Amino acid sequence: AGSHMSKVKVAILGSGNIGTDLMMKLERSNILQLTAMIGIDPESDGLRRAKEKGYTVISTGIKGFLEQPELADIVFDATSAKAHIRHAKLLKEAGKTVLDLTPAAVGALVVPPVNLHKHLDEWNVNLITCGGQATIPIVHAINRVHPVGYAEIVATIASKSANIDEFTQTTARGIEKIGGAKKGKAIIILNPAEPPIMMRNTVYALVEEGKIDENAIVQSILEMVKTVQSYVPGYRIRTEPIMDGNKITVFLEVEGAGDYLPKYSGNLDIMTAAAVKVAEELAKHKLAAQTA
Repeated sequence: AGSHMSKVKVAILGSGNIGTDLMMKLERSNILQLTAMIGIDPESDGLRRAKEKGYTVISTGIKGFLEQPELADIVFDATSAKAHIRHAKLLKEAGKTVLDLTPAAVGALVVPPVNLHKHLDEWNVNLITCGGQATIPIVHAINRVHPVGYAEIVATIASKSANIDEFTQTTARGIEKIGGAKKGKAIIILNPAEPPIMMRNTVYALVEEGKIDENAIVQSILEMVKTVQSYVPGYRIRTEPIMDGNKITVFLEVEGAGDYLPKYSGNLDIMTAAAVKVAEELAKHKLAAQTA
């Protein structure tokens, strides 16, 4: 105790691997204060972990949290898309802000260095997909220098991390709407190689008409890579951006932080890292607005 900088209280709905990984990351936040983990099974292994770490645990689900709504202003939903529909309805009615880490995609799709600044007041934000969080920054880095007519991303993840079809479509539509590409295509590839590989992504972009300012595009991409690295330290470009005519190719690799998820699960880790980053920017916005 004493005097302190203001923080926003947050709670994690879900007690599985994603929820536990979020909890590890939230401990390092200086603007978010994690207070509680919410599950449905009092014997949950993730609730035990959270109890041990000093947090409030709730094993009576969303209703149990809504009985103690002062625990949190921002809730991370790390359960499932089917469960998120009711969670979203009830959390919005209780005036809480929610970060959806599921594919339910009820709220606004956000990538923090691209379009978060237009969504600081949303009730519900969704983090799209791992491939989206990894590559939409790059598509945008290019599109804001020179309009992109077509972008294809190829996400290769370790096998140990209609699923494929639905995720490629949401990624591809995210590449268009948030990345800015007129047409987008997404490929997800699962690689069984042992030891497990770090997640890799390839971004192909075809830019539209006009003279190409190569230095400007490359500096925009390198700047984006640094910006993402600030909340995903293992996010890196593998070689320089390749130019051939109006075609630009960027090679990425995404090593996970290894907080609770393994380092080779960078596709899952980027989701919790991007969620924490989004919640921090929402938190700073909320703190600046209050009593007003």
